[PDB]
Amino acid sequence: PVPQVAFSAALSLPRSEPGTVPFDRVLLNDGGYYDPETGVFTAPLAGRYLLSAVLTGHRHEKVEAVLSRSNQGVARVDSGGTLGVFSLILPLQAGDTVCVDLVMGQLAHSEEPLTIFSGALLYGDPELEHA
Amino acid sequence: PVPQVAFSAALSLPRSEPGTVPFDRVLLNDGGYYDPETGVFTAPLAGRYLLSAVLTGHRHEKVEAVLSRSNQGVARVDSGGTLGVFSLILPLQAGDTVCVDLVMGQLAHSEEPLTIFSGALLYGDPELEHA
Amino acid sequence: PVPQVAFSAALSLPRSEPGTVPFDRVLLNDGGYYDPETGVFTAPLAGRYLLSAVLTGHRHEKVEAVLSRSNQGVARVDSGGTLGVFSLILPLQAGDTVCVDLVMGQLAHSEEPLTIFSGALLYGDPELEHA
Repeated sequence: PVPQVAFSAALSLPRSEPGTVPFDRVLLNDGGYYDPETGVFTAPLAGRYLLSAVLTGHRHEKVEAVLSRSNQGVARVDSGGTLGVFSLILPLQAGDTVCVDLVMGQLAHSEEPLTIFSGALLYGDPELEHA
Repeated sequence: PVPQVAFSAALSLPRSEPGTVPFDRVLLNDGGYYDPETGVFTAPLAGRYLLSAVLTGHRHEKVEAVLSRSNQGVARVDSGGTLGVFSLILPLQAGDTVCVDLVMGQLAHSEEPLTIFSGALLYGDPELEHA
Repeated sequence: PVPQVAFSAALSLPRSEPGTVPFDRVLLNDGGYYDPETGVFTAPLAGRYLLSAVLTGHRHEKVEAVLSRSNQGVARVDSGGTLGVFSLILPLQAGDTVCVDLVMGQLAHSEEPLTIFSGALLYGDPELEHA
């Protein structure tokens, strides 16, 4: 079968938000899949996909680690402003769920950054079962 | 049909140029397609291609926006040293033409940077017509 | 035929190492292929692949240049902390070998960085012989 899925959201809101940031630029994103507000990504994709996150500079400090499914830790979108760090590929399980942790010190300053999350299907695995 | 096209030019000229910068490294680029001097890209590709631009840091200021076809604005190779910004995907029309605007303030300094422009065919769309 | 190869190693070693750095996170890498300790990449792949190296900032200086096969020089993983620089494509020969040169000054500082080396097979060439 061919699942033909792509997803890509962009953010360009005008000024100061009342809270957590949504997305208004559906650039291609037929099913929705990953809710980017809570970051709860259900991939049914089950092939090799091409992933690209946009990292906000924030030289002011604070450690950002996007938790990865099956192991915890495993910062794949890693920024230091059993466990491995990877950028290009994607050991993601079918139906499993990634979650962003943004809590690494409480003596911080208030700031709201802007984030772009693209992610397009490259290869859907075609059965690949032998006996 | 299979159009089997790739294009990728590179720049490694020795020193100070008399004007606008050409390309001597045809890395793979059978037809030529995009003239990178005037930046006039005719894509007959008409499927999904994988685009990667190389962004020169230039912290000194000046806003750089590569104009996109069909809408104007639409900075896809965006650097802030109807309208959306995208990096991974490519809504490009068949036969349409992209152009680089490099004019955002006239009280600037003279500098000549070096730029690498790759772009390879991933998927040619195979008819995809039903009735 | 279907060559079905992917390769990607990751590094998350705990602290201060006695020399050149190996890899403990085989994330997907069935044959192994490229030993990144000695940097001796044997591609039998013979196809167009998408390779991406992670560049350590190192603002302190020192010229980094990864030698490319068939020409010498030709820095493909280029960082300025007949010869061309390319990021996306790969004019690489079957069975030939790329090597990192890390020697551009002797009056420097001692440092150890951590490096992640991904590289995934996009297209295996399917004969493409006519007469």
